[PDB]
Amino acid sequence: SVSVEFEAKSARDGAWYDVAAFLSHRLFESGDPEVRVRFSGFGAEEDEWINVRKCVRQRSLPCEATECVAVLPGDLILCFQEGKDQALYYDAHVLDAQRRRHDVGGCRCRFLVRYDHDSSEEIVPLRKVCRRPETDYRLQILHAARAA
Amino acid sequence: RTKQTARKS
Ligand SMILES: [Zn+2]
Repeated sequence: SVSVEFEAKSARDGAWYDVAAFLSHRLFESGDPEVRVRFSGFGAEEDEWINVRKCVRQRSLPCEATECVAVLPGDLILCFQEGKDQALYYDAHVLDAQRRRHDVGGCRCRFLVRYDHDSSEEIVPLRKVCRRPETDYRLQILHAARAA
Repeated sequence: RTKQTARKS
């Protein structure tokens, strides 16, 4: 079996959060079903009705040190925007990558990213980057290139 | 694996 986990976008801030549970559903004649979500590590008061098609998706993957090669210019990623009054995961696109040899601490690469919601730009390390799960494909391809 | 802890507002 392979586990499938989800993240949901909050209407409060436009950031994405891990989903702990789906509590209820509601339907409209106009379409676009909504689901009531309990967010991981937040509890009942933060519960939200979420557009299933638009704002629920398979969870983004925090990157392993070796997986920086699957983070490419042009990609949408889920990026940790760490400020002083808030620190939240936002969609961003990778503009450029500065790839450097790894050391004892792992990946030393740096990524220039542009957040989708405000067009602001930031240089971030791999530890702030979450991969969309389909990029597993890339890694799989790479894995097939190894020696038997 | 594990995400960083979000802090709202
Ligand atoms: Zn790297």
